Amino acid sequence: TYQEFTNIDQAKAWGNAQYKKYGLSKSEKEAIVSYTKSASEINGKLRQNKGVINGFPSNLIKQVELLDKSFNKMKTPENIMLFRGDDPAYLGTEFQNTLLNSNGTINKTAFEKAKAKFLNKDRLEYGYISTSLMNVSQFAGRPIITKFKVAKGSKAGYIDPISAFAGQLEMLLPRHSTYHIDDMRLSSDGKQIIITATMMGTA
Ligand SMILES: NC(=O)c1ccc[n+]([C@@H]2O[C@H](COP(=O)([O-])OP(=O)(O)OC[C@H]3O[C@@H](n4cnc5c(N)ncnc54)[C@H](O)[C@@H]3O)[C@@H](O)[C@H]2O)c1
Repeated sequence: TYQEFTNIDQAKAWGNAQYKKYGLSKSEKEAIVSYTKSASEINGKLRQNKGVINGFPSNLIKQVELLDKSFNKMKTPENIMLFRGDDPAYLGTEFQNTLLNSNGTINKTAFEKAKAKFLNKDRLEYGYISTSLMNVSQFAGRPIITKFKVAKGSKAGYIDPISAFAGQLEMLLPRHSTYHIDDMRLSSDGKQIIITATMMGTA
């Protein structure tokens, strides 16, 4: 049983309460604000180097370490369900130009390929994992929607309060996290792939 927020106002209230207790340092807050502004770049370099930051510029090394350290203070007090929208490349290079048909309709053969490749398997993510307390409108229209089941006590931080962007109810998860894809199905209208996954641990 994992808590699933169905109302933005309640999600925010719960999130705000958690944020108030983190006691993040000035440096950590600064690194988090920056991460919401450059997430794709940061996560990209992390995946590109498989988590090895030695070669990153000094400031980035500093920011990654600050982000990682921040999680010493951020844990979810309960089992919670988190959401995320992903573009085709999330499934791999081979899906970039094949997952979708000409009208936003998921190509069934591609779906089967993706299923064979990920269904009931473990997946390791090198970058940080940006998620939301709800399937927020901004990312809810992506072709791949994932529902993460995160266990009580796991590293997870509601950073929405200091994020540079609004309406994302962001719950950030640590880099080098591994999760297990439990379910993969086409949505009612055949426009999305809904993924249900169980979050594990980090490095
Ligand atoms: N995606 C969400 O639902 C979500 C939720 C809350 C906050 N945000 C935020 O929005 C921006 C984050 O964007 P992102 O989340 O889209 O960045 P990302 O680092 O997670 O993903 C960047 C792009 O690469 C793709 N991708 C993800 N993992 C991949 C992998 N393992 N291999 C290849 N491609 C991969 C994604 O689908 C996406 O199109 C930041 O401002 C952040 O705060 C996003």
